[PDB]
Amino acid sequence: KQVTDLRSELLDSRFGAKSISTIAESKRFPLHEMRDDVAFQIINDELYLDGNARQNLATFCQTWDDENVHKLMDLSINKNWIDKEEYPQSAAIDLRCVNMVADLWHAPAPKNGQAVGTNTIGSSEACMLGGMAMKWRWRKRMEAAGKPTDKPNLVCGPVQICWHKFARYWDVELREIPMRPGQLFMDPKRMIEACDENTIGVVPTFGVTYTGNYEFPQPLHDALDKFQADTGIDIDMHIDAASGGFLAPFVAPDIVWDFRLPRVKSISASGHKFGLAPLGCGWVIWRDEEALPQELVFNVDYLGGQIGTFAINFSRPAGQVIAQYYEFLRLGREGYTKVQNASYQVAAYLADEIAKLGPYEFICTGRPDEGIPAVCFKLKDGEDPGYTLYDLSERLRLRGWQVPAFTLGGEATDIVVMRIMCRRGFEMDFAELLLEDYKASLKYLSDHPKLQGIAQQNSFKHT
Amino acid sequence: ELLDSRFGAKSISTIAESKRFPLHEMRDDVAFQIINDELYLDGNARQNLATFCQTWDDENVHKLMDLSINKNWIDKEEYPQSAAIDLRCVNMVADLWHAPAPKNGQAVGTNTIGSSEACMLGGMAMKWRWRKRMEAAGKPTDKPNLVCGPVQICWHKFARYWDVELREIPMRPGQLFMDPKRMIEACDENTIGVVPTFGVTYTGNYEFPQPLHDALDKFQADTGIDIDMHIDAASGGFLAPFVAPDIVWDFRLPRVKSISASGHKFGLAPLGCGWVIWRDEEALPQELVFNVDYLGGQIGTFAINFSRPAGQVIAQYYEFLRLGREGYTKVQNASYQVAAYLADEIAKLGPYEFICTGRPDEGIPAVCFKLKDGEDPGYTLYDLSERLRLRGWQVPAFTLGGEATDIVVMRIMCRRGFEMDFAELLLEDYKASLKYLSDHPKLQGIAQQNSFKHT
Amino acid sequence: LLDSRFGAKSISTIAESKRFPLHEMRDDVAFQIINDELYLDGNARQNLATFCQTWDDENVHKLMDLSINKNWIDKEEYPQSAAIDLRCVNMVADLWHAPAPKNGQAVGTNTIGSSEACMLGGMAMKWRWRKRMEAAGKPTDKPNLVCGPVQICWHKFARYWDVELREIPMRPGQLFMDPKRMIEACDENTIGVVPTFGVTYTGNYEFPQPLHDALDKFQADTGIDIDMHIDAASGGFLAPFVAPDIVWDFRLPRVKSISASGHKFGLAPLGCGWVIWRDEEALPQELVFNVDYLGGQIGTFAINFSRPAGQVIAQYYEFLRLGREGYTKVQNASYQVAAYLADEIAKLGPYEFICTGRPDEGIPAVCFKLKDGEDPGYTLYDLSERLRLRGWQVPAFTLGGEATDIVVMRIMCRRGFEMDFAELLLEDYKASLKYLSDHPKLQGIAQQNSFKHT
Amino acid sequence: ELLDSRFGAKSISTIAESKRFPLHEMRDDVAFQIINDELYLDGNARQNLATFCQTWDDENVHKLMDLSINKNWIDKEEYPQSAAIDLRCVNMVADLWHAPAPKNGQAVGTNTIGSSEACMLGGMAMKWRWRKRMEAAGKPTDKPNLVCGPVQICWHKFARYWDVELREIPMRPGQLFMDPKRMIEACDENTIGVVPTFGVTYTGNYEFPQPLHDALDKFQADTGIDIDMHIDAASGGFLAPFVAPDIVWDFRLPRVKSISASGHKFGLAPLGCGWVIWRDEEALPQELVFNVDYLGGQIGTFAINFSRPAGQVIAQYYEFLRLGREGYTKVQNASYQVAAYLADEIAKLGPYEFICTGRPDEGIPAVCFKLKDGEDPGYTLYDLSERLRLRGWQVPAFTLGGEATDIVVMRIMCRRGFEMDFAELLLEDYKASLKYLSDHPKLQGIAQQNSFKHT
Repeated sequence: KQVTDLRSELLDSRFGAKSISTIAESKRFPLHEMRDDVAFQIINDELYLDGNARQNLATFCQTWDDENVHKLMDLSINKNWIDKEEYPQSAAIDLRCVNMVADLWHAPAPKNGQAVGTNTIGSSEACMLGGMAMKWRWRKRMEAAGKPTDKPNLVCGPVQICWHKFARYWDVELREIPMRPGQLFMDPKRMIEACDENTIGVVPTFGVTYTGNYEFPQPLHDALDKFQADTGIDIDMHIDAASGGFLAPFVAPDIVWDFRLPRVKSISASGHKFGLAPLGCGWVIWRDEEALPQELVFNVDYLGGQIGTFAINFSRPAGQVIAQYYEFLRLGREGYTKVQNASYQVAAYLADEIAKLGPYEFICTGRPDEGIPAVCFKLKDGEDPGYTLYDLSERLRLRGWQVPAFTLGGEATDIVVMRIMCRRGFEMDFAELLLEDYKASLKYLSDHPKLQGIAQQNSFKHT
Repeated sequence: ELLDSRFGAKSISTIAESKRFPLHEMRDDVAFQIINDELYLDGNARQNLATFCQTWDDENVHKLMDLSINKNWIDKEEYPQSAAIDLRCVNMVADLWHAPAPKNGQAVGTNTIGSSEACMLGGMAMKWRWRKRMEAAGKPTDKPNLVCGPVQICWHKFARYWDVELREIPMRPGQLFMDPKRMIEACDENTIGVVPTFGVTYTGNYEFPQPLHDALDKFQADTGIDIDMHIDAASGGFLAPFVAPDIVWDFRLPRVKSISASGHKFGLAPLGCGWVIWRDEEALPQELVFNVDYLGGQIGTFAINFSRPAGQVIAQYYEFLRLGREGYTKVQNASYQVAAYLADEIAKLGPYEFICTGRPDEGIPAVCFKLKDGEDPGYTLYDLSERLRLRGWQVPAFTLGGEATDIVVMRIMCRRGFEMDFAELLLEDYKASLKYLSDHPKLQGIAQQNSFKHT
Repeated sequence: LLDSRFGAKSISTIAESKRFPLHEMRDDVAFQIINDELYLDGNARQNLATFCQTWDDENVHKLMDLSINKNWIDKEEYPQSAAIDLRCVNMVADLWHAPAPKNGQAVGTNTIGSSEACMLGGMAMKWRWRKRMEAAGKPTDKPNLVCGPVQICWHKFARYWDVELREIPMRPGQLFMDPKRMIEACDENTIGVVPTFGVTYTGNYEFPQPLHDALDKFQADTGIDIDMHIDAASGGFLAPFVAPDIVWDFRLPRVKSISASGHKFGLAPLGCGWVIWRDEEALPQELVFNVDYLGGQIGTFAINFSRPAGQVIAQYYEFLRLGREGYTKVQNASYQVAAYLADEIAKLGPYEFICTGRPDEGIPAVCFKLKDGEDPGYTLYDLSERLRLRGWQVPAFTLGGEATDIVVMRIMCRRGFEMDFAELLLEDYKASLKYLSDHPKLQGIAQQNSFKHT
Repeated sequence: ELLDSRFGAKSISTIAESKRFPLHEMRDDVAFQIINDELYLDGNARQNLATFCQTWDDENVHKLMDLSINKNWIDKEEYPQSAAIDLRCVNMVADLWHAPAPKNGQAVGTNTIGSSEACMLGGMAMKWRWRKRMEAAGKPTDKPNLVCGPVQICWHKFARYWDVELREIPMRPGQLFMDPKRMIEACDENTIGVVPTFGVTYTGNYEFPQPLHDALDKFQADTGIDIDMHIDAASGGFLAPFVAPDIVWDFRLPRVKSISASGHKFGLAPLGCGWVIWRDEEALPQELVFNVDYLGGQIGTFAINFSRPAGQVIAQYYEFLRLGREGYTKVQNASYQVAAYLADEIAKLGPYEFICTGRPDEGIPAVCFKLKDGEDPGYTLYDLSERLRLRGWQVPAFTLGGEATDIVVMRIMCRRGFEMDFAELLLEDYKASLKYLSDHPKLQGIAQQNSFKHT
């Protein structure tokens, strides 16, 4: 016997109306119009299922929010970076940024008053551009010397994925010096071993994604000088400064990593990492006009003359440049120094406190002179404290944190590391919470020994 | 000693320093106002009739973009819903373009920042399919070529960056596009693909893939050489499927192995959104896809970029959901009505030859025209373009490439926002500009700089 | 020492967190410091344990924001807030079929939640019982309250007001207050019976009518005349809409008062509850307090005093924008989600259902246990843990009383938790099952009860 | 048919079927504007000088309140940070009030919705401590009394709702408060506690717990009866510790076992915030605390409410953080300067006798006065209160209680936002009021309704 009052169609409890599903028929282009504010609410509501990344300590990307950055981005939604005619002031702001970054990295003073360089969407585009230019300089040099150009290689260390894509996409052989116990990085000796007359260049990673440590270009530079004296082979560098390029110039200026080194022919870095810009910002600088083959530059006509671009992308919003510029303007060397120090302070504290808790061997402990604000550690060989770092990572996820555990590469294919990144916003008070969560996780694992060895999926390690 | 009248305080100049990294902090709200105030020197684009890119404003799109400022498109793990939404978009564009039903339920393809990246990906996929096919037949792979018409700059860049001989069929008077005969004359065993432009940038006319397709079938029958296509649908890819569905241009054509389009042109997305779809898994050589590790397994990506914000995807979604076929159809036809109306009206005002008149069966909502050969009305289209700027319009005048190198066209793009009432206003300023050039004959022949033509 | 957000000396909230701060700090830094730590709260969008409203409506944010300073108690300075509040009382009374008031105004009040509403109802019960014993010459020193598996607010009532709580225990095969066990616990000292019209722990209705029948028979057999307060915290904004023929409210002569939470299925934002009395006779006037103001005087029955009026105002917003028509659609949608989930979940493991999201039986909740003697190689605690890793809070906990060995999972379907979100839960549930099967060493590890109380 | 001029559509009255749950839906935005339009009829309280509750507006507070509309104070599990903030406030309020350092690191206390809930909790705890001891002695426990002065209505409610006999020492001419002598008269073995009011509602004056404390010591000396105190510091609790640190009224007195205060009065929090602190675990009977399971363990609450929003606590913390003792001292001094100034100027205008004059060592920022006995300046304070209403001011006149049922007083409350300039405007309006009453003598004696005195 009935007591209910029902309806015979699927309803939505937000809209008190027939249900609209993003999930059914999400495989065809929708047939009908729907009310705008309804489509908006539907999407806005699903977006709550994303993280906010505040407790994500795997990423390098910016995740703090400044209102002024919000407003600048919001005014710039239609400002086309590529369209100098319609947006001359965005163009001008972009050119300042290029000089500013050039200046920070010690680029030789231009003849014409403009540095050779370009904004990009990220390090990835910036690397291709650097890579391509490498390839082209090398092709010209070999052709001048009547030599075949069909077997180019590129020597590097535990590079970021962008170099694996460049090598693959541009038919360059990647001579990646493998990680091994006792030297996770591209040392002078193994570098020279991998070098020959087909080497388009060497790419040291100034802040290695996997661990946090700098590859130092100066000792590599010396080896390349000795290499030229010994063989006649003249090899240059591109520095992948994704992270370190907005760190060292502020907290460790004495590290000679940049255009101070003559062989350094170009540098890339990620504005949306330690540059402090919002997602979608990268930089690449060349030493001078000679470092950038004019064959790669496209000249387009516009009303005020014609402008030269070297870009993989074309039309795109100018807001990230505009916010980048904001960060440069509001902070300067003075403010960047303070802001990066804070992050280093955080990393260093975490390193010294985590050391107390477990049998750990450290690869990176957030020291300005060795790398980025990152903490990287593994278990001491032959030590079993009653979990793996995988298990501990999982425990930390149930407290809201994402602290990646993953394996190294090459000959260190069975070392499992934990990496913690300290970006803007993850302040001291948030690090104390992490610490408390870490201790509570250890107790839990100690009290629940059956949890050992169960977890074994690598967390996302790439950015 | 210099003061600023805004801040009632010592002057801070963006031009002083501007070449050195600044030394000192400054107050955040001052830096903000400084930059904001300088941004007023940019145009609004509302009156810029050169561009193809979205320049209208919708509060909801502003809201979604702002929500999304930190949403990392690559980071599937942290932003799984952004990821799920992207994947819906890939399926909806595939279906729009009649892609074959996928065995595993997910269409093959990707979001990109623009047509430019989407062209690079399509290009690379062409080059790899041809390479693999030739390697498997024991043949040299060092002389690849690409056959195309009056292509967008991305193809020139692709060719140079990836060492492919660009075989571009030149524009010539009468025939400002890639016709089958000249297409075939350029084709061979080293041809990695043909690239028709479904919406030629310079004119607004569609290159029709079908007759070209038939010519490739005959070419295969005659020589054994089996050449595929990638359609550059930067603009037409979000037009024809709504206002001219019977134009057979997309994955209905077997040889079409991939297609690209700009979500930030007629797809109605904000700047920073392009798409590329492949026919099926075979059309996309796995060697180009990179599999990263994350906690739910691994995802493969084919991208030139890496981290970037997910907002444009999310906005494009909003457009797809709020409009659907029915809404897109009304939205695109309204722009066609604008363009057709301007073609008609402009025609009455001087001695013009039309190349493109906003007809939906021929191209995109553009009006493209030149002065009738010989007829000298008392100005060039440069002059007219300068007059129009003084009244706030950007209506570009430029020369065609190739063998059409004497030809000076004016191109007007009709994009969302540029309604019937604004077209009327342009018409009024057009007339007033003509009146002035008549009253001031000395102006004739003075202006001679091409305006930006590429997007 | 340094802070990266402010590029300045660090100010820590955690350092001197125990003393009153000594010095001023810039207001906007103090704001950003707090705003940043609030990101560590959940948003609850994936929390399926709570009944409370967690969806967002721009109009409600505006009404609350306008109302931050409007004092609910000060009828004189906020007469319009007071008027709106009086309409609410009338409308809730009307929904629950209260006798038309002789004056024009129903006997009822807004509260902060069901907790306060309950205390008020229980106090009135206690007073009514006391008056009836005094007029009969009997002692009043050992009052008891007969109930089933009530919400904590009734244990709080019983303790704070010195009433013996005769809670009928949940048992296997009989989870609720049934008439027989209800009567076995009744006597001349029973101040009343409290059915729970939407049991917190499971989602099921305790049906007042059958209990009402037994209380009639009990008066017939013994002379002892016992009344009811219905705790309709959740059910009070469900049944009148999707199950109007369940006879649970003032249609039953013994139901002397009813309470509900506006901030559960009333759809109001946090900090809104309601209690209504049948008529003036049901509310002892000695409990009502008259305050003097310029327009005369009003009476309130409240444990709180000054507090903001926005919740009431937002509640009224929902009443006006929805009506019966709107509510019926809104609650219907929640039930459809719950029933779907129940059916789908039943296909994925060997489960026994206690609640399946059917509007004739209860609230939009799913509640289940593993079948007796059946071992799929995980416990509901385990599954709940895997679920937390995909972002959901799907609580598992034990039932009380003689059902204390019994572990259940309870899924609450509230506004915003729509069909698409439910499909995603289901994908996540499957994925969790699979992972549990691939990792059988996980079985039995997790053993902490999730928060079950609201 | 009936129309609405706002919507240009058929009229929707909120008054028509206002006694029935509405039948039908209406547009959301119309329902909002309808409600928003009615709310304009509420006062804004800025000219209301009767209330103690926050009426000023701070954007930062609005922003935190709006972020927190859904944060559940009781749900420590889902909102663990709101919880942490709450606990900090408890320790900070405990410290301010000199609570002995916690043996475990956490003070005994809780946020409440207001002083009201806080008084019940305090009242209950006194009841139980008293009960335990009398039950140890096998003594009857069915007649507990509570000894106090001119308490706020919450003590009347506590008394009634918990069957405690309220021994309120009446106000009488020259002694308007609880003194040691009359307090002691009312104490016996049934007294659960004494509640001094540290900021009397009706007058603003402090009841000083120290001389009362001495008397209780003597009482225990003389009779063996050991009586504790609960301080109702609704208003005083956030005034004295900053501007009169030397008044000993808090946990510095051994007998003070708990204290309550309103955050939303001089604590500066928005509406819906109170605090109660206990001296230590012993002052709070465990039987009153409820332990509730959750993931990270379990927490105990002593609360009358359960689910409710965390925003006011968050806002409270905001004020504690941005102000500190330094900032609070300035804020409260400011209010005192205004009260004192008004007392001084007002005494110049008529034959008044002041009960309170905004001295920080005597009471709260309030001015309280009556007409000098047997003096007739040609109006009653009721008459004056009416003239001031016509100028937008609510300045309540009401009769005192007990033996001063005869005295009519005017009381002015000076809270944050009522700055020196507004005090000047009230005075201007006060003088305008005296002038008019003078020019129209027939007004004398007409008005006779007490204004709301309670909060």
